[PDB]
Amino acid sequence: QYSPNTQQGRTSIVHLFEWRWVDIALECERYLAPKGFGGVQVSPPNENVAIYNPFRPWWERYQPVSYKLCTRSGNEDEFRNMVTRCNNVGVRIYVDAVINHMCGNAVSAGTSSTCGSYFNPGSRDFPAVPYSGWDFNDGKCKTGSGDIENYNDATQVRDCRLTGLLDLALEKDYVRSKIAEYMNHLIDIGVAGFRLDASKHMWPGDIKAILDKLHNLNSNWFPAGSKPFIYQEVIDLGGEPIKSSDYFGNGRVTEFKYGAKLGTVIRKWNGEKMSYLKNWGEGWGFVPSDRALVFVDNHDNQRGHGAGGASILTFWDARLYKMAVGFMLAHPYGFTRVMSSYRWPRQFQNGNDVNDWVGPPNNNGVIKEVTINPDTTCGNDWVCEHRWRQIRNMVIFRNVVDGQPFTNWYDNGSNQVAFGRGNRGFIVFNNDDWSFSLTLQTGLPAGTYCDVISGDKINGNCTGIKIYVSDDGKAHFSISNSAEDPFIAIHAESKL
Amino acid sequence: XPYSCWVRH
Ligand SMILES: [Ca+2]
Ligand SMILES: [Cl-]
Repeated sequence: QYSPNTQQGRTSIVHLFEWRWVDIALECERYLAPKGFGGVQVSPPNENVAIYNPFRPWWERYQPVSYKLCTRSGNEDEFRNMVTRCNNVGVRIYVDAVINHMCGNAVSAGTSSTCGSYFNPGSRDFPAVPYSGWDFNDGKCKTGSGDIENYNDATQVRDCRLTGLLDLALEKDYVRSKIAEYMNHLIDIGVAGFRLDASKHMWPGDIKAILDKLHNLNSNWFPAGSKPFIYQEVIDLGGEPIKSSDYFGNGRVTEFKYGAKLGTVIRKWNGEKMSYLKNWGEGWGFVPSDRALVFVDNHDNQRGHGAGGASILTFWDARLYKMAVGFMLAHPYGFTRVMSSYRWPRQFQNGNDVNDWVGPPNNNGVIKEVTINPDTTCGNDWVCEHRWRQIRNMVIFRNVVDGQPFTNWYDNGSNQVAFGRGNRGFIVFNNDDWSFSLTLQTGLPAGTYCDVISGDKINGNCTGIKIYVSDDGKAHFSISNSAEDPFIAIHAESKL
Repeated sequence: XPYSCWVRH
């Protein structure tokens, strides 16, 4: 459950947040495969409540109504089509599995659902699965309200309703079997793994009992005996009774300390400095590298209300954001996920964004297609961070240096730092308020290297900055603090 | 809480 099951030499996944299946299928073929991306995390593919006030928020997709593969992203045919086309060019699909709960207990009964299925939350009837009142934790939860009230009590965090969402009785074999039937449907279609949403609110042993029921991966695309990649969403910043290590038996875990700390560092908040990153990783109290799924932001905390609050860097802070993603992709810690977002009309009142609910770009609720602009970014207000040259080229850097040790660290005791990955890559950051002009040991073989942040290697030409590594492995780097992107990265495949 | 504090909406 710890292995991503990506193709040889692909080392990252991209969250195509709220994309339609047909657009993800195209993206696999036209971009993700040639540029070396490992896989795609997709939005939950099962039927969910259609919420009309507010109008179609992104988080309606975390309120299941059934396990039919029928959403605003597309139907089962389009989902199957996407998974087949991506697998056929060596790009995996990871599914956001919403299995802690069904929808909110106060949702009005009827057929306001993305496939028209009937459901009745008050009477706990989800006949499209089917679930009944016997399948929920109403009798198990011990709080007066029936909701989660105290996070110092690890039991109610698991058995009570998360903000009123109907909590499934995951100890029951029938419920485990309905969930496993859903995930096995997806596995046989060809998905490579799962993000387990809201894992903190599930018992580790109930998760294990569901995973015990899963098939091996589809043997047309994966070696025999391959197991689904499992990464569990657990927000563990310390100070709570539930620890993310309690979930290591089931798979990896999201390391939410990673982006919160990196954001504060690169923003230079709370006395932090980039030079402090010399011991980045478990030296900062993170989970072991082989159990971590890391990221700068995710779809949730990029809206500023989440784990890290305002320190999380997002596409809205593009200049610092590119630096943070670059550091993450160059550093060996963890398995890396890159965010790909859409724009919304952000409107902060008291440090919190009243429009943080707004869903994907839409015409009257129908999601807009991803259009590709001439400069290979995206239109229709899809941000497509994963197509930004500075980010895509660092996805490739991480492929090229895969396996090589963190080495040749430099820092100025402030915010100018550099390091190499074996003899395959070197990266240099200037986050101080003065220029960085210095000769550094790069570890790389002698020659001329294209800086892949400012440009690209095309044929035997560079379109941006060129770095000259001498026979001793040393190279001069000049980075103004005014530079558009104040970092430089070179690697074995950017050498002329 | 969860989902960018969805319940406040
Ligand atoms: Ca639960
Ligand atoms: Cl996540």
